[PDB]
Order: sequence, then structure tokens, then C-alpha cells
Amino acid sequence: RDPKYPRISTPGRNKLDQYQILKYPLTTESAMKKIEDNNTLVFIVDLKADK
RNA sequence: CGACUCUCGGCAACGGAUAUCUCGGCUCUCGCAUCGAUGAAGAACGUAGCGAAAUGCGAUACCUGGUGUGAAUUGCAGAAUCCGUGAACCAUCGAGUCUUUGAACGCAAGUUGCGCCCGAGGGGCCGAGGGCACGCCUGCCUGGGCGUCACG
Ligand SMILES: [K+]
Ligand SMILES: [K+]
Ligand SMILES: [K+]
Ligand SMILES: [Mg+2]
Ligand SMILES: [Mg+2]
Repeated sequence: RDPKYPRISTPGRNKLDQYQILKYPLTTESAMKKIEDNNTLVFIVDLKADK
């Protein structure tokens, strides 16, 4: 396919950027235990974000 | 005299009739002609400092932009703004955005399951982003058959 015009002309922007992936951290008592016991941060993340 | 039953009146209950209403209904008349593969109608999930629904909107998410008007919104709180490119849960619309779906279109489907191609940008690797259904029309490219021939 070598089209005579592009069907989409908008570049296409990454709407699932880092600010959508990392919404906010968890601050519950269980989540705070993970910080000093297992060097772990708990985050609320987007549903579309994989590991 | 007392209890019980029945009965008459006064006050208090129970219940929601009556009366007066009404941003609703019903009937009639008029004007207009505008949905969708440029993805509709419908369905799902999200979205507010405090929201569940209804209403609105779509990761730009009770809204962005333009224009108009011209000082509010308010249930609470905080911010912004005022002789101004300037408040508004204001009006209107030409600029935008518009998740998962659905005629629904890579293949499926009680699955966010199973594939292939291109590709900014940082040989290979990692990519943001995007393509790949069916029928049909015009043109085009690559082909098949001694089907009809011509010359070698
Ligand atoms: K009585
Ligand atoms: K009445
Ligand atoms: K399967
Ligand atoms: Mg509303
Ligand atoms: Mg489908």
C-alpha cells in the first residue's frame, strides 16, 4: 500500500504516558509496612498498564 | 355501689377522603426535513475537593476552545475574577478532544484470550503510533488455459 493521502493526519499522542500509568501511591497502614520491610512502593496504576 | 356489654356527647388517636392547587398528562392545529464504515442507534466502564442516582461529559472526562452577555456559583469549603481579553451549575456555536464496544471490520469470545505487517524515536533490541474483514465498481500490476488466431 502506497496511498495518495494519509487516512490519519494527526500524529497520534501517547495518552498512556507516565502520569496516567502512575496515578498516586497508596498510604494505608498495610502499604506503609512494605516500605521498610520489603523496599516496596505501592502505587495505584491504570488498568491498561502492564508490568 | 362497682365490673362487663351496648349506646349518646366532648377531647385525644388511627387513617388519608374532601377542598384549593399543578415546571405533568391528553387532544387539536402549524412549521421544518437533519442518522450511519468520516463508524450510527444501542450497550459497558469511567469521570467532581466533598456523589450514590438522575443530568452532563470521555484519560482535554459535570468539561477545553470561539463568540455573546456582563459579576456570579452556592449545600459546605477553598480558588479565580471586577472601569475587565472578564465571574457564571449563564447563553450560543463555527475550533478541539472523544475510553471498551456495537452494522463492527485480523481470528475469537462465560477469554480484556490467539495472530500477522509497517513503523517514528532511541545489525540487533526496545519502540510511541498505526494497519491487516466481506461484497462491489473504474483503472492498474502480476499471471493461467492450444479458448480464437498470426508469424516463425
Ligand atoms: K364516643
Ligand atoms: K384534591
Ligand atoms: K480460543
Ligand atoms: Mg449536571
Ligand atoms: Mg468485534
